[PDB]
Amino acid sequence: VTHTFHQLLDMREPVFEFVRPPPYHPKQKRFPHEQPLRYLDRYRDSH
Amino acid sequence: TFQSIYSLDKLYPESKGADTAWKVPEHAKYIPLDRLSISYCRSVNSKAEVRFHLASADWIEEPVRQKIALTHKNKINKAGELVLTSESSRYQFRNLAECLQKIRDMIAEASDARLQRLRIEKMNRERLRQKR
Amino acid sequence: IPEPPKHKHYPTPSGWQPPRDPLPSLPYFVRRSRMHNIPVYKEITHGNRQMTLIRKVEGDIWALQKDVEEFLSPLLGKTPITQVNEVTGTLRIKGYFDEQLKAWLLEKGF
Amino acid sequence: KENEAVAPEFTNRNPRNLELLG
Amino acid sequence: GTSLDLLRSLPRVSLANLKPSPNSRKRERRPRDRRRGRKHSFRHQYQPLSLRRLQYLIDLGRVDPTQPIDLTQLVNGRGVTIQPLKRDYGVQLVEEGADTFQAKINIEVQLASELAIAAIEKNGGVVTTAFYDPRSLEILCKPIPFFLRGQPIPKRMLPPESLVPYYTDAKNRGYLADPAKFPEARLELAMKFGYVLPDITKDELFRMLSARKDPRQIFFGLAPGWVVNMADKKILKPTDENLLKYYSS
Repeated sequence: VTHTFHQLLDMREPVFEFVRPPPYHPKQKRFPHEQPLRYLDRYRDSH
Repeated sequence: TFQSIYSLDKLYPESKGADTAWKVPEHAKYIPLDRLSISYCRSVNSKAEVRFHLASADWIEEPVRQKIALTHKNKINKAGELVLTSESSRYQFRNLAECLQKIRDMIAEASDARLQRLRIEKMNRERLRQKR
Repeated sequence: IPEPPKHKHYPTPSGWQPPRDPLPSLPYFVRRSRMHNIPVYKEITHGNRQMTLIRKVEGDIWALQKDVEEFLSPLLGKTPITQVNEVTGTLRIKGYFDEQLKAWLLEKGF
Repeated sequence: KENEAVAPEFTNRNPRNLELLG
Repeated sequence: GTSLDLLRSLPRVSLANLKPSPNSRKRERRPRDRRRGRKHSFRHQYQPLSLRRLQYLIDLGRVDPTQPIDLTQLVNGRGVTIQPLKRDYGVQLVEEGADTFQAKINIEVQLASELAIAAIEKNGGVVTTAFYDPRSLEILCKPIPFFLRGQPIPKRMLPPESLVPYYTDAKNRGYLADPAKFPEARLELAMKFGYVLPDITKDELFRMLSARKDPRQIFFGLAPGWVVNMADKKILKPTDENLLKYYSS
């Protein structure tokens, strides 16, 4: 197939794979009003 | 400079030197930072990506490199570099610190029926390929 | 309060930037606060009506209102609801739009 | 080159493509 | 300004012309006619200063970058509002603003965040924590009044046993911490972030940045037990040996 695509078809070999969705990111609040560390601790990675 | 019974020299007789607090210890242990490449994407949490070429990297011993590649192949780019990112904190240094710590863990931790079936299906195809 | 010190590169790492030079030649001039900040304040009344107020407006307030109405109509999606207090030289706008206006004010060169 | 023109994602319509791939 | 053109044309105003602003005064009801006819203290009240709040002060030059950060200078710069009647006992920082505050400078705060300490040290700043008695701190914020009273500079107090572990802790960077551990501690903090530790000694102003007053000493400039010639704008030092014994006591 590489020979066919390059020699006579004269093109780069097409390569495909399942496209994954964009990463999901939580949207933290700029000012955590009345937000403690224990509650934020669970939400944040550190815990 | 005024001194009293509570001065640092008197309080800690062993550390009576002027630079006892201002000294720097010698060099110890440890990922080489220079080798690593760090890119920061500001998604607020500053997304940080640390990527290095696993195979080419010589600081990692070769047996560890192979084990890391097999264990975390999913994290290796087509170029062969090991890519890990952190976007879980509002602090850029925390993302860098988290990325560095994961690299350290990988170094320390690192330090068939499928093939038969592929033969069977290939063998089946050859037998299936019988119209002559 | 001392005047802000000159910085080699603007905007400042925090984000502060002095008024743009040259100043715009528009009929209305908006002066900065004594702290050298944009005179825009977010205000809420009755606990449900979000508002933003511009106070230090100099010149033709009507010209500023026309430009403000034009700028906010696309972003808001319709003509903004506002009341003009010409006696005090202040303009009141329903909703919170300080961020867009503050950026827009920088574009004007104020 | 005209041949090089290729879509970003492939369009496989074989019903057994997923089944054969697993 | 066409409004000014109106002013010049208008004649001189008089006292009688004065009129109350519209809606300034509401109506009042009086019975003249039928209308109204017929019918925790022990816990320190720590006051934080945000890193973002810290950055703008440096940006605006409100606090001199050359001078090390001092709580009194913040009071002089009106950075924070402290009420003795509120009996505020502590000073700390806000975790917000880590990535918007890129600066290095020497600073002393009663309380400092462990993460924040490394970040400013990563920039190159020097951070330590000192204990000021709530009564002494109130005096510290307002030096002139006690001079008017005539009180002399007293020795700085020490924390209660409840808070002694915090100040004595090396990681907390308290003045009660062991200096011998600081070189080792500073390296450890650098490794935690991984940044290359910049030696304070390398800094040209190292002595100015690293200078620290005695635990008994309230003021780096003024030793404890000193007196000030406020009238003569000078400093008076006691020359009595018994006073030294009093200070020793």
